[PDB]
Formats: sequence, C-alpha cells, structure tokens
Amino acid sequence: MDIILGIRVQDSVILASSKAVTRGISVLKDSDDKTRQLSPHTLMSFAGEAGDTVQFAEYIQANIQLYSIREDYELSPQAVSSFVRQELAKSIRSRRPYQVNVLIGGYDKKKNKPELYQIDYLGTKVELPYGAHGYSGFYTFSLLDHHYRPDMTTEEGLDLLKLCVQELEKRMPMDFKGVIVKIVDKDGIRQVDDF
Amino acid sequence: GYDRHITIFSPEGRLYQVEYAFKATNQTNINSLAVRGKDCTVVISQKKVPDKLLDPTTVSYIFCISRTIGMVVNGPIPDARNAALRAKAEAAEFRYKYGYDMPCDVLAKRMANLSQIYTQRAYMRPLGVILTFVSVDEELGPSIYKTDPAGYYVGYKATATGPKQQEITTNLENHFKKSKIDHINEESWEKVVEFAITHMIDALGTEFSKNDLEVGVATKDKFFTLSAENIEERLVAIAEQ
Amino acid sequence: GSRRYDSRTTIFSPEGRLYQVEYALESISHAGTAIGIMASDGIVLAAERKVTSTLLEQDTSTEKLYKLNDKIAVAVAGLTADAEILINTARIHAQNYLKTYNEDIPVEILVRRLSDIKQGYTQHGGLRPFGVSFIYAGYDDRYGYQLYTSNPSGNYTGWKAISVGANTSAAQTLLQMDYKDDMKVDDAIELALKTLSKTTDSSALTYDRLEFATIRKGANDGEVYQKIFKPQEIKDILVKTGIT
Amino acid sequence: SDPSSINGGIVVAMTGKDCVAIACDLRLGSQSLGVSNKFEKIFHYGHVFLGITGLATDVTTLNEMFRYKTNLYKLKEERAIEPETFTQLVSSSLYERRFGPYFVGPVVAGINSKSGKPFIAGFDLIGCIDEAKDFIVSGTASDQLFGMCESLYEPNLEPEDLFETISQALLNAADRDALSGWGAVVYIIKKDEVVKRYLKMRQD
Amino acid sequence: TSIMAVTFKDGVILGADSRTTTGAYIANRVTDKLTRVHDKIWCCRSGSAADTQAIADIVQYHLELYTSQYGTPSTETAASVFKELCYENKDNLTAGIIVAGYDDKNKGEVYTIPLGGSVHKLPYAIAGSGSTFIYGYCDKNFRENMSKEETVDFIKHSLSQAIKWDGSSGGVIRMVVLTAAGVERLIFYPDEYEQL
Amino acid sequence: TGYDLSNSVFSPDGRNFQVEYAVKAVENGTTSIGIKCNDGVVFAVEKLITSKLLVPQKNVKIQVVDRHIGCVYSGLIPDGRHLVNRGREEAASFKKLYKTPIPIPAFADRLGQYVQAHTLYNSVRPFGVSTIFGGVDKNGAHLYMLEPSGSYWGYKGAATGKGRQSAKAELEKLVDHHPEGLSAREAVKQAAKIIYLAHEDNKEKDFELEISWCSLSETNGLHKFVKGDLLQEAIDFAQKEIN
Amino acid sequence: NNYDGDTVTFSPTGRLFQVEYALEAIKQGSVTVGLRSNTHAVLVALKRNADELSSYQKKIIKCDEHMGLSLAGLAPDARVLSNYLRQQCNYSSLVFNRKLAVERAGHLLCDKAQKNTQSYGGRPYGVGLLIIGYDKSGAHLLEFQPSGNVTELYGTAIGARSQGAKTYLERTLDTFIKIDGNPDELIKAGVEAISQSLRDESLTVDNLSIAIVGKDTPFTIYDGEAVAKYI
Amino acid sequence: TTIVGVKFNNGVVIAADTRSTQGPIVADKNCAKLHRISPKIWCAGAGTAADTEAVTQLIGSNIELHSLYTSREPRVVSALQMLKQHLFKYQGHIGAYLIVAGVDPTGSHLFSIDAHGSTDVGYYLSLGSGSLAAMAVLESHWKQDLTKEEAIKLASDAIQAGIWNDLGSGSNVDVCVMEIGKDAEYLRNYLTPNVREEKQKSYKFPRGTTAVLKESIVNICDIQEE
Amino acid sequence: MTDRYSFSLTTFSPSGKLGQIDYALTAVKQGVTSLGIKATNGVVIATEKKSSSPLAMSETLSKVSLLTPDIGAVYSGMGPDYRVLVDKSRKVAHTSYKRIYGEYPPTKLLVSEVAKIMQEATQSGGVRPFGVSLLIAGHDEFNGFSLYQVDPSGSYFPWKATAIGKGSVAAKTFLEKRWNDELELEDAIHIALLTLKESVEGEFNGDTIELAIIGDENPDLLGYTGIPTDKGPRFRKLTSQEINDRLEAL
Ligand SMILES: [Cl-]
Ligand SMILES: [Mg+2]
Ligand SMILES: [Mg+2]
Ligand SMILES: [Mg+2]
Ligand SMILES: [Mg+2]
Repeated sequence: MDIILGIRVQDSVILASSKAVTRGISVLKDSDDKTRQLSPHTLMSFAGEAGDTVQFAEYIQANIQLYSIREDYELSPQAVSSFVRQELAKSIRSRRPYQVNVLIGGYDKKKNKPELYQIDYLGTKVELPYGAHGYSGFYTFSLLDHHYRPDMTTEEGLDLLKLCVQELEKRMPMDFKGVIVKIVDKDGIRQVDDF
Repeated sequence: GYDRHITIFSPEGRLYQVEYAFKATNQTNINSLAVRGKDCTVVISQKKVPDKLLDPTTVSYIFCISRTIGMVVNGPIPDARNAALRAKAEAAEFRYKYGYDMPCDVLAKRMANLSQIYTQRAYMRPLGVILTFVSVDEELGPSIYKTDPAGYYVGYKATATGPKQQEITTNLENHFKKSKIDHINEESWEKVVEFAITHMIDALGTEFSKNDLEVGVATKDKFFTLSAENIEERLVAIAEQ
Repeated sequence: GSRRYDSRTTIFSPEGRLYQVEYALESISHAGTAIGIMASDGIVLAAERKVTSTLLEQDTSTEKLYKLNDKIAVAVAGLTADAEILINTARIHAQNYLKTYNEDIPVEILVRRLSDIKQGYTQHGGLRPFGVSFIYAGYDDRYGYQLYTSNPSGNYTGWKAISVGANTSAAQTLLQMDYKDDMKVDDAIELALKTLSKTTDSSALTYDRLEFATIRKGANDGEVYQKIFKPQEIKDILVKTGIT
Repeated sequence: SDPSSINGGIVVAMTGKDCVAIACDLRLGSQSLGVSNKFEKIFHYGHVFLGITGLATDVTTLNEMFRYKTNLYKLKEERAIEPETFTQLVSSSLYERRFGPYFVGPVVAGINSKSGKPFIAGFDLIGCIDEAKDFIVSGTASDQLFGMCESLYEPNLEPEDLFETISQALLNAADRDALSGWGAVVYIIKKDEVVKRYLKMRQD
Repeated sequence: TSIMAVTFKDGVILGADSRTTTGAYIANRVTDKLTRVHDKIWCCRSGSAADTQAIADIVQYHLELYTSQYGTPSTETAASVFKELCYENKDNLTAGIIVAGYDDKNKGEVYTIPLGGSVHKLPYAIAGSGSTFIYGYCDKNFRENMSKEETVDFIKHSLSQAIKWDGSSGGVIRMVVLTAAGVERLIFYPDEYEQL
Repeated sequence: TGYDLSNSVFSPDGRNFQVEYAVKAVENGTTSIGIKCNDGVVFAVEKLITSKLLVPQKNVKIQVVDRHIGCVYSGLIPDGRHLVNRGREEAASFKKLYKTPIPIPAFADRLGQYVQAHTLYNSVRPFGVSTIFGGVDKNGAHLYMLEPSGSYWGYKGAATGKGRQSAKAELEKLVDHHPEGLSAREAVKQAAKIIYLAHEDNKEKDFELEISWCSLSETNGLHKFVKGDLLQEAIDFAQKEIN
Repeated sequence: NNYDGDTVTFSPTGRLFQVEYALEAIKQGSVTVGLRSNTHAVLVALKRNADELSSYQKKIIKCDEHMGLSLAGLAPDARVLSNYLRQQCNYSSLVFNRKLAVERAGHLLCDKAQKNTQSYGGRPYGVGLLIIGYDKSGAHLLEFQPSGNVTELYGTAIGARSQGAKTYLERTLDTFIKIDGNPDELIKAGVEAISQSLRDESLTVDNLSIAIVGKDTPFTIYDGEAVAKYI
Repeated sequence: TTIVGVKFNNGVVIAADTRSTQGPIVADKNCAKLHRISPKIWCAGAGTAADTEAVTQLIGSNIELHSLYTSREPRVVSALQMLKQHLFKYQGHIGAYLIVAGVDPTGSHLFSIDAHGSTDVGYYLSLGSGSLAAMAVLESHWKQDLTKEEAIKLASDAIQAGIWNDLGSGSNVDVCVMEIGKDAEYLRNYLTPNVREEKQKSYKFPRGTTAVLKESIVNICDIQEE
Repeated sequence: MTDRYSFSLTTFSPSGKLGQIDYALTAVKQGVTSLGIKATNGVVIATEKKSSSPLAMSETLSKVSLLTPDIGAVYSGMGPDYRVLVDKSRKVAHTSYKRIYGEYPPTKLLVSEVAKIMQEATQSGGVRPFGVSLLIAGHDEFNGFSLYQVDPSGSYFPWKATAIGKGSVAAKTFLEKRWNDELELEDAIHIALLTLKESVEGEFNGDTIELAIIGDENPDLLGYTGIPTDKGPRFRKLTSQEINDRLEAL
C-alpha cells in the first residue's frame, strides 16, 4: 500500500496510515486499516506488495500472541522489533521474499517510555523519534525536522501530524483517501475516530 | 546370553563373535606363507581340489588386487571374494583421487578399519577371513601386511597363516635367528620361491606336486601368479640339490 | 531380526513407571552431592567431587559446576559426559534467544528447553535417557534470583534450597531446618558448606574435594557477577566458616 | 540496485605506537534519503573491535552472528578471543556464503592481550584478508579514504596524535561522499583503556 | 587442435600437435594431447582441455577397475566407456575424442567420438579445428595395411598441413605407436615437418 | 545355544547355521545337473509330475540370462527366480557400460556377491537354492555351481538336489572315460541318462525331462532349449540305458 | 517352534513355518474350482456367508477384458495382488499396445510374493489364487500359492475339501479338455466338479459364483439368477 | 598479478609480485601470494584472491590428514589431482588460477592449474595479468640445466617484467625455493625496488585541531567482583 | 538390509549401572600399561610395544600417535578402536577448529571433541562403546602444558601424572611418591622409564618401549624456513637410541 507515518512524543507513539486500496485502475476500498495489534502495548503498521503485507503482519501477530500465552508475559517493543527484523532478514534471501515495510510503535511498561522502530523489507532496523516508508518521508521530514520536540504532548503530536498529512494531500499525485490514526501509550492502544 | 550373538562386550570385556570369526578362518584347512627377498615379495598357499568334477583352474585363494598389490586369503571363499572386490574398488578409487598407486600398508589399514567397524556396529557381522597383502612398495620396498577379523594389522618380515601356522612360524623364526637379517638375501625371485616352498615342506613334513601349491610373486611395478608348469620348474630345482 | 536385542527403553511398567528413568535416578543417587541455596541478595552453588587423588590437577579441573551464560550456571550430578552434551545444547539455546530477541534468555525458558529434550528420550527414539540431574542457578529481571532442578524424566521444579546426588534425604532435612527467607549470601555460603560437611561419606571436608560458586548482585551497581571459586579461595572460605 | 551502496557509510582503522584507532560515520540512508544519524558501525567483542560497512541489514546480522560466536568461544575456551583469531573467524564465516554473500566490508582492530602488539585487518565481501601494517579503509568513500590516509599517515604516532590523523582522514573523506557523514565516532584503543569520541561535522 | 589416429598392418598410430590456446594466446606450446587410459589403449583429445582431462581420468579409473576384475578390456569396451560419459553429459561437455588401441585378437582399432556422443568405428580418423583443412588430403592418400614407416609419413604430412593452415594448431608433432612389440613415443620438430 | 536362530551369527565352531539350514531346502528339491562339453554347456532338470492335471512342457524351469547364459536350480523355486532376476539386471548393466556381453566368470561373481550379501545381516534370509549356470564367452565354455553360502567354483560336471549323489557318480565316470572331451550332442544324450538314473531317489511319482544347451557349433553360442526330435532322441537313449 | 517367529528364519530341516502357516489360511477358505478347454476357461467358486442375514463373500475378481482370478484365504490380500495384476495388465496395454500373457502374469505374481518371504518386518500373503485367461496362445489356467509357486494346469481346486473336486477333474481330464465351442457344457463340468467338495450344504442361487473367458468371450462374472440355469 | 614457476637442476622455484587490486585501486601494497599446501609443496595464486586461499587451505588441510593416514610425506600429484577435481566440480565458478610446485620422494615437480580444472606440465610457467610480460622474459632466457642461482634470477626477472609493464602487478618480489633433500626456503620480499620517496611535508596536526562533541570511557573489561 | 538397530545397546540396569561401559572398562584393565607425567617445561607419555610375534615388525604399529603438532596420544585396551579414534580425532581437529579459526585447537578442547565421540557410542543406536582409555598430552599458548585421561564413558579428567591398564594401581602409587611441581622434562622421562620397568616382564629397551614428549618447539622438524612465527612442532617421538641412552643413566 502507500503512506505510513509514525511519531514518538513524550508519553506515547502515534501511527498514521492511509485508507485507500487501489487495484491498478480503480480504488476498491477507502476505509482499509493497515495495522495489527501484536500485544496490548505494541502496534505494527505496514506497507508493500499486495497480499504479502497482511500475510506477514498476521504471521507476526500469531507468533507474538503465542509467546504471550506460553510465558504469561508481554515482550518489550525492542524484543518484538528484533524478532520482526530477523524474520525479514531471513526473508530477503528466500525463494520469494516478503516485500513488506513496517513501523512498530510500542510503549515499554518496564522503562515507562514510548518507542518507535522503522524496519524495511530488507531487515534494516532503526529506532527513531519519527519515521516513514516509501515517498512519505520526502514530503514530511522537513516539517518534522523543524517542529519536533522530545517533550511534545500527544495533542501537539497530532497537530504536527495534521500538518504533515496536509502537505501530502497538496503535493502527492495519488489520492490516498485520508489516514487512520492510532495512539499507543501506557493504557494501551486506541483509535482517533475523527481526523 | 545375547552378548555372544552380536558384537557387544561380555562381562570379561571380550567380543565372542570376533573370536568365532577367527575360528571360521581355518574352515578351508589351508596353510599360507609369505616371505621377502631383496627385490621381491613371495606368497605361497596350499591348493586342495577334493572333487574330480571341479575345474581346478578356478579354485584359488590368491587375488590380484591392483597391478602392484597381491592378496592371499585364509577363510571361506564367499567372504574372501567379498574382501577382494572391496579391496580392488578401494585401490582404484585411491589412484583416481590422490594421483598415485595405493601402497600395500595403506590398503591394509583401510581394510582393517572396515573390519573394526564390523566389531563395533551390531548389524554388520565380521568377515571370517585373514587377509595377507603383499607388494614391492616404491617407498618401503618389499612389504607384507596382514589383517584379521578383530581389525588388527601389522607389517611382517615374514608370516604364516592357517591350521599349522605355529609350525611354519617357528621354522621361519629359527632361520632369521641364524641369518640375522630381515629378508632372504637372494637376487632372483625364482630362488626366493624355492626358499618358501622348501621351508613349508620342512615345517609341515609333506611333499608337494605342481597341483598341490599356489604361488604369487610381487616385483617392482607388478604382481603375478605362477602357472602349474612354472611351479613344476620350481619343484624340479628343489629336488636337484 | 533385530527386535530380539531391543531393550525397549521407552515403556511403562505395570505400575505406570518408566523403567529407565527410575534406574537412571538410582545411578544419580551414587553421584557426588550438589547443593543450591537461594538468598535475597544472591545464590550459592556447592558440590562435592567424588573420591579424588593427590595427583589430580584441581585448578584446571571441572566436573560439577558449569557456566551456561553470564547470568546462569548449573551444578551437575550423574554422568559427566552426558551432562556436557546437554550443557552445550543449552549454551546454544541461550545464544539463539539472544540473537533473536536481543535480550538475555529468561532462566525458566532455558530450563524448560533442556527439560523438554530429556523428556523426548523417555517417549520416543528407543535410546537410553541422559543419566543427569541439574541444579540451575540464575538471574533475570522478571523473577530475579531463581533455583531449579531437572532430572532424567524431564520434570523440573523451583526451589529456595535443594540438593541432588548422594544423601539428598539427609541433606534436604538439614536445609529445611536452618533455612530462613530473609537469609543473605554469606549466611547461605555457611549453610551449604555445613550441610555437605555432615552428609559427606568422606572422613573430612577439604578444599581439594569441593567445587564452589556464587551468583551475586555484589557487582558494582545494577548488574550480576558469577564467581567460580579457585582452590585457594575454597580453602579460605573453609577456614572463615570454621570447618578446617 | 548495487547492494553495497544503498545505505552508504565508511570505516577506517589505523595503527600507532602501542595503540590502534578505528572510526566510522553515523549515516544510514535509502539512496538519496537520509534516514538515521545514529547508526554506529563499530562493535566490540571483549577487546576486539569490528567495523562493518555496506548493506545495513547484513551489518546488523553479522554483528549478531559474531556476538553469538564469540560468546560460545569464550565459554568453551575460558578466555576472550584475540584479534588474529577473530580475523580468521570473520574470513571463514564470510567464505561459507561464497555464492550468496553478505554485502559488507568488515574491518578488525585491536591489541593482542599477551604480546601487546597492535593489529588491524580488512576484508572483501567474501572473506579475503588484507592485513596491513599502516591502515585499512572501507565503504562508499574508500577511494577518498585511501587518498587521505596515504598522505596524512606516518608510523609510530602517539595515541593523542593518532586521534587527530584518523579524525581528519574520516571527516574530509566523508565530505566528498554524498552517502557518508551525518556524524562520526572515533575509538582510541590502548592495552587496558579505550576512549570513544564523537566528532562535530557538517550535517548535509 | 589437430589430431588423428590411423590403423596399419602391425597395429595403430595416434598423432597430435602440441598447441593449447586461450583466444589468440598460446597458453602452452608443448602440450601432450596423446593420453593413456590403458597399457595399449590411448586417446587423442580435442575441445575443452578441462573436460577431456576429466573424462580421460574417469575412463582410466574405470578401465583399471575393469582390469582388476575381468582382465584386459577391449578397445571397443574403452570406446563405450568414453561414449557413456560423453552422451549422458552432452549438455555440459565440449569434447571430441578419438580412441585407439591394440588387441592381439582384434589388432589395431580406431573409434571416433564427436560432440554429440555418438561412436563411429573407422580405419582412420581425424578431428580438431585443423582437421577441416586435410579432409581432402587424407581421403586421397590413406591406404589400408600400410607399413609403420608409411603410416608415420602419412600422419606427419597430414598434421603438417593442418598446422600450416590452422592458427589454433602448432608446435611439435607427437605420435604414439601401438603394436604387439609395445609402446613407442615419437616427436617431430618444426624444422623437420615445415620443409615437407 | 541360540546361535542357529539368527542369520549372520557365528557359532562357537565358526559356522553360520542358518546357511546350513538353507542347504537342507536345496537337498529337499528336485535333481538338476550341468555338463561341460567341448565347445559349450548342457543343462538338465527333473520335473516331478504331481498330477495328471499339469500341462506337459508348460511349467518351464530352466531360465536364460542375456542371450548366452543358462541357469537351473534346485530348492525353493521362487528364490531361484529372484536370483535370476538380479542376474539379468547385472548382465544388462555390464553390457550397457562395457558394450560386450558379460563373461561367464564375471557373471558368476555378480551372483556370488549377491548371495553372499544375504549371509551378512539378520534382516535377510539366505537363498534356499543351489544354482548351476554357465555358457559361452570370448574365452570359451564355462560351467559354475553356486551354493547358499555364496560359494561357487568352476566345474567339469555339476549336480544338486535330492538325487545328487547318484548324479555325481555318473558325472565322475564321464570325466574319467573322456579326458579328450565330450561333444555337445553326446552331452545332451548323457544328460538325459543321468536325470533318468537320478530319478530313483524320487521314484514314487513319474517325471518330465527338460534339457537346454549353449554350444559354439550347434547353437552359435546362444542358449536354446532342446525340443522335438532331438529331445525325443535323448529320451529314447535314456530309456534304453535304464533297461 | 523356535523358528516360526518371523519369515526370515529357516528351521533345522530347511522349512519356512510362517509361509506354511500362510498356506494354512487357504485350507480354511471356501472351495473354488478352475478348469479349461482349448477355446474357453472357467472359474467356479462356492461363496461363504457369515450368517442368514449376511451377504455371500465375493470370490471372483476381474483383472482385464481377457484375464481374472478366484480367491481362497485372506480376501484383503487378494485385493492387493489383483490390484497389482490390474496395473501390470494395464502397463502392458498402454506402453506396448499388448495384452499381457497369462504365463507372464504368473511370473509377476510369483516375484511379488517372494519378496515378502525373504525380508524382515513383512509377512507372506495369506491367500491362494486361480487365474484364468485367453491370450495369443489360447486358454490358460494358473494356480498361485503365497510361497511364490505358480503352476499352469488343465484344471485344479483350492480351499477346504478341494481334494474331492481335484480327483474328479483328474478322472474327467480327457472329456472336459475336448469341450470346444460349447461354454454351457464346460461350466456344467465345473459345477459338477465343485459338487464333489460339498457336505451338508448344496448349491443355491446366491451361493454359486461362475466366471468364463474364451475366444470371442470377454471375462464376465455370473451371480444371482444368472446361475440358476446351472443349479 | 604476476606469478611464475621455474625448474632447475635439483628442484623448483616459484615467485610472485605483491600487489592486490580492487579495480584500478591498490588494496594492499605488500600482499602475500605464495601459499603453503604442505612444508615442501607451495603454490602461487592469481584471480579471485579469496578463492585461491580458500582452495589452497582446504586441499592443504586434506593433504595433511592424508599424510598422517598413510605415514608418508605428501606428493605434488596428490595436491594437483585434489585441486583440479575440486575446481572442475565447480565449473570455473571458483576463480582460482594456480601454479603448483614442490619436492617429494618421487622428485621435483611443476604444474599449472586453470579455474575450469585443466592442468599442464612444464619446465617454466607463468599466470596472471602479467603472465605475457613474464613469459616473454622466460622465453628469452630459459635454458636446460639451470642452477639454483640461475633459476632464482630468471624467476625474479620474470616477475619484474610484470611489475614494471603490467598495471595489475607491482611492488615487491616474493620467492620460494624447493630443493631436493632440503628444507624449502621462503624468501619474503626477496626484492624491494618500489620504496616510496620521503614526502615534501609532514602532515602531523596540532593537538585539538578536531572538533569534539562527547568523550566517554568504553568498558572492555568483564563484569567486576564486589 | 538397512541398519535396523536404531535402539540403544547400552542401557541402565536396576542397580543404576551402565553394563556395556563397565565391561568396556574391564577390557581396558586387561590392556597393556601406558602412563603420562607432566613436568614444568614438558609432558611425557609412554607405553610398552607388546609385539604379538617376533616376525612382526613392531615399528609399523604406532601406539603413540601425533594428533596435532603440539598434541599427542597413547592408549590402553583395544588397539583397533584406538586407531579409528586417532583418525577421527585428527579430522575433527581440522573440521571443527582449524578450518574455522586458522589455528590448531587447545588440548582441552580437542580432548572434549574426542570425549563427545566416545559418549555418542555409549548412547547412539546399534553400537557398543569404545574399548579404550586414552591419555592425551599437549601444549597451547594460553593453557601451557597439560595431560588428560579419557574413558569409554566419555568422561575426561586432567592429571599431573597417571597410569592406565594392566598395572595402573601399582604404577599410580609409584608416581605419587616421585612427582613434584619442580620437575624438569628429563626428570619426568627418567621417572617414566622407572615406573614402566615394573609392569614389563621381558625385554626392556628402545625397541620394546614407545615414548614421546610434548616439549620445546622443534624448528628442525618444521620442513621449511622463512616465517618467524612458525617455529615447529612441540610433539616429538623419541628414537630407539635416545631411549637406550637414558637407560644407562637409570
Ligand atoms: Cl578408513
Ligand atoms: Mg557387528
Ligand atoms: Mg557527505
Ligand atoms: Mg545532503
Ligand atoms: Mg599454426
């Protein structure tokens, strides 16, 4: 799929993902949720080749849910991101690789810190204050480089995110039909239903 | 008492199947002898054709393993030929892989390692044979190396195998105690064969015709067996002195 | 055919016991005693070497206490050669986990993995089980200091203090008597050595007949240190506690 | 398309009097797009230091692989691995993937704990060892680094003088490469102390 | 390459040039293309030097193992073992081999095995890049039951012309004579055969 | 004791009792023979007529391998068929690689090694047959006989089955009275006689005679069955000698 | 005794007891008869029921248009062997455009049964078969034993009380071989033959099973009211 | 790369230059191209540098085990046979071009090996990008019955031709002499005709020239006691 | 065919004994005596060449074997089992170490690999244990000189000095009285010869005794010169003459 954004503020991680799904000529859907909850305090958004994206995301989800039951314990965002990276790093030298890029937003309950990880289909992992995949960063990073502060509130993070989406809606040729926004904090995962 | 059926240890630390394989070795009731000259290695063995319906030319316990290596076997013919085919295959593969002719002692070690495996692995039985390998090695010269069902092997100055091995062994021991050298000091292989036959006659106390013996000779770059008429010429020379 | 010679190592008795597991446990009962004691500020591992010689090179010798990683160690009771097979497998598992998750393996996860391997040899394959019992001493940030044991059946359990090997009945009674929950490492060191001193089949307990190890947060600030005691250091702690 | 220049980056190592130095930039990118300014390329296993340039996924994978292997080495050997031995392990590990290689340019640096001798080495993506006395270079600005090192380097430099030489070699090489920069780190390594210094440089 | 084998009254003679090329560079000017797979069974090699060496080494192994079990192999048998390797691995091989041998029962025999892996028994055979230039000469000048001296001259004159016109061929002319008398090696230098 | 319960187990004598028990099955079978003549070999076998309901000349026992080797056996008939099937695979692969038809001594060892292999493990049973076989190759005529142990030798004459002692004695007379040799046509006649004489050990039921031969002059070195007039001539010669 | 635990063990007298025990299963089975002339070949089989509510177990199986058999012993083993025959008949037709010779079919069955008598782990087949067929050399009848022994015959019978039918055929040999071009009379002889093996019970409409193959007659099985004509 | 091999009276000598390149860039100025297969069997390699070392060490390792198994000193023909069969199996993909030389109980030997598995025998040989320059010298000055001193001279002269005339070759000359009944003498940097001249200027910086953001001590020691 | 013995032939008995391992140790007890002594600057291993026949050339049978240039081995028990273990030990030193790290393994780790092979023959399907006990002497840079014993069970122990086989009990007592931590290599060789004389019945000379040392580097045995860091093997087998010279000062 197309645009996926992420921003880590003071006490939460915010992920924004486009709603459009395009089958070449036509837009088949304009309400698609490009994300999966891996654990109560860990969310993963994704974008890449059709089919592979959901197949990969659900496979990861199943594995983390299996771990949670076996140990009666939630893995840290860092631990989840490493597991995901290894799967993609394994995938890139397979017969047919997963063509999937992901953002992992999680709140570490031990350290009481939000964390945002950016991983591409090759298995290239980086921890960032804000990140993106595809052409999304080309339009948004200049705004984020200017306005971002590490002590931002969740409301300030959403406002900076709106400015990013407005710039995308102005200068991008494709109509991505807006974004679904989700927040990850100490209380878990919730969706902002008006954006 | 299943420790006597397969190759596992008995309470005394013994392998009975290996010991019983040594007993099968003497089932043919044939005695063999091997000696070294200056330029050659000679091996002789008794030949017994009890049935008149047999083709005597096909009855043999001496094998041409490679051009340079010869092998005499003490034990039943099926196990003998099993070992012969394998040795031939090993010698050929060695030459292909390493670019030179397999030495006599190295082949002996290889076949001894294979025998060792049968004493340790339960599904394989030992072969009831003793293998005596002979050649004129390009590095070590005249060579005699002998393998048994236990997986044991060693080089020899001279050696004997069969029911009456002890009598032949002591006869050879006494000769080398006199001469104080590790071989038969003789130029031609013909006279070394004559030495071998003479000392077998002395040890066993029996006379031999041309059809009662079987002879193999190793020289530089070839091993060959003698015909009945070649042996007859050897027997005539012995009788004339 | 081959069926004739098969001992059938993985069958139940009429009473519902696994013959080979039971007999392996009988083997372990003749091995040198190993003791583990867990305290609030650390864990102690003490173990007795079996009837040694004066010509044995002790300072380079290891038959009881093995390091699995920087946070986890084991005490062995049984066939040493069997234990080393399992120990190497456990060391690899810890490294696999570290590579996958970029975090040190939790103690119980390592213990469960080794115990599952032991279990397999009792249910399938027709091979004899491993004649080994382990005491696992370890630390992680979830449960803190932990003591476990596993035996040839593949069953494992957690402990505050535990013994394996010879005279476990006598040893466990002595530990049950003197152990308290607010105990410290230095007190646990003394209890472990006193227990071995009374349960030993030898005439006296000396430095050359012992292996000793501690896992302490007595490492400079929030971190854990493993200490495999040297022969001279075992000799000193024996004098300090008043056994020699 | 070329895997060795997708992410960009550089590593350089030098020897001095009773010391070694190893340094790297901090950039990770997706071709033209700069993605991270905190992507360190130098790792250490005990007292042995390893720098890795090239495809970033393989940089991460190999670090995790050599951590794995040096940890098992230490448990069995009961001692930390030495630079000479580790060099052979890197070479072996790379060559086992001869026909499906990791797209990397590793650099080893360290001091042998027993002899005290300074040691550096470099590799191509498939295992060939380049063990130079003077310096080793790697990455997308290796040509530039060869030029700086060849003129700036002299033998038997003291630790604090060696720091200046390797720092100037890296900085000026990185500024002539589009895919290198965005910060830099320099390790000065002596027999029983190691100092790590982050450098101030242009951020374009 | 220029190679040939010719049967005559007393047996068979193999002939070859000594040039090995990598493009226009002569990588070896004194190559031995006449190769022994058994005492009196030899072959001539053309095509990939790697392929023909690998094949000849395998055939030598097969015939050594044959000899240990069944005694001396026939020339036909040797040709069959060559064919089996060339035919079954035709997709991966570039080899053109001439097999020549002497039995006492069959006397001198020649078998040629081209690229495809087919076998052809012939009175004489020519092969290699240089052979194209002497099809006319050889067809006009070959006779059956020639003497040793006549056969040596036929091969010498033939390969001389092949060398003269083919840039890929050159160096010395090697020959191997196979008869009941034994195995004789011959060599002829440029100053000799160029003035013919 | 218990050494005879499993194959490949050496007894304290150094004997394989299972192989010796396989010989008992061979000794229980019908008589079969082989005669080596001047330029070839002749094979013959006794076929017991269990009932009138057996179709004459249909249940053929002698088997061909390649086109130049004949095989006959006594004991468990299915075991013999299994051995011949292997022999045919061995002969096919030999001709595939080496072009020439398999020599008889070469073929003999292929069967020998295969039979010997069934004495090495307790997971297999030894062969319950002794096989007489041979033919013509480049070096002339060859006759072999192969036992359950894997043991084989070359023979001038060979016999196996229930009437082997009788047959052997008759073969020994032929060797003594013909040092210069026996012709192919003579050997067919003699083979018929020997089977008829050996039938005294199986005198309860009547039998059917079956003969085959390979000869350089008479069959061009190919294996063929003796049929029609030549078979009847041999039966008449045999019947005349017993009376 | 000590030598009947598996098929891989000879007894001291050279016997294979597991094979002999498999032969015993055939003797417990219901009687079936086979006989032929020069033009036709016939199978007659007495089917056995479990009780009065049960059906009568089928005894005859078709293998091709020109070949088929009757069974006596373990029925599942007959299904395995007949399936193998169906495949071999079929391989011959597809690859060589050739109907499989009855004699060659016997050779294939012999070899398949033999492998189960020389290897550890397996067991011998517990069924006997009577194969009839018409090929390029006319009519044929074969008898298969699970020892591996296959025999070509004019007539035979296997199963319980089969000796009575076998003696009858041995007397009638000269008569029934001459019944050429008359299928009904050849079946009559087969029905009269199997009657020499009956005790207490007689041939009823759902008891009798008949099969025939010949010159211009594909292998066909008759059951039910189709055999009332011959009762 | 330039590598040569030359036979002489009582043995054989091999030589090589010391330049290894990444395209037009010199990666190492003092590379070691003379590899040891066994004590008295040495080989020089051209082509893919990892392949020539990898294939040399594998065969060298197997040769050592073979020597222990047979209780005999290794032979050059064994190294040759094992090398060509390995290289033939990989159909040229292992880019190793070798000159193999040595002494053994059979005598002194000199062979060359191509990446596809073809081998050849000679009294003088050359391989690599500078092989044509080297072979020109060898074809001009080689004769039968060379002495040890004459062979070392000829071999090094052939490498020099490669050094000066081939851009793929440079720096120093390495030599290894293998004489019958003697220890093999490895002469590292036998010639050094390419030392760099003193620079015009010193480029040692004043201390404090580089701008620094942060300093910190790196903990290379293990977790401490107490 | 196929190996249908996929089950363990060594199993625990009701008393907790592993019968086949105990019986393997009994075989070792019947074997000829061998010993090892560690000095400050070296290690010595020794045994008797019990010749089966005087016609046999006992030089062609090597009881003391080189495993690596700095590691050697001797045994007591079944000779053929020892020979195949030496083959496997030599190969594993390369495959699991030298081809990875570019150097020979330290003594303790090679011993560990040999032990693993011996343990597996105690648990794997269709095999018996090895009927030998090994004594392995060696040197490496970081551990110095060391001496190890390996048993049929796979267990191994480090020793200052020890003996195995026929007269081991008496030999170990003899070594306890003579061994100290200040022994030079020549003193250890002297003690080894004294100890071994007690268990030998017949001839006692250089031709009936096999003895090797792990000592100083031997550049004369390297086979080549030119690499300063390569200084030669520390393993050296003493000649027949060298043994006899030390039997005069006995
Ligand atoms: Cl071996
Ligand atoms: Mg066995
Ligand atoms: Mg830049
Ligand atoms: Mg920029
Ligand atoms: Mg030309």
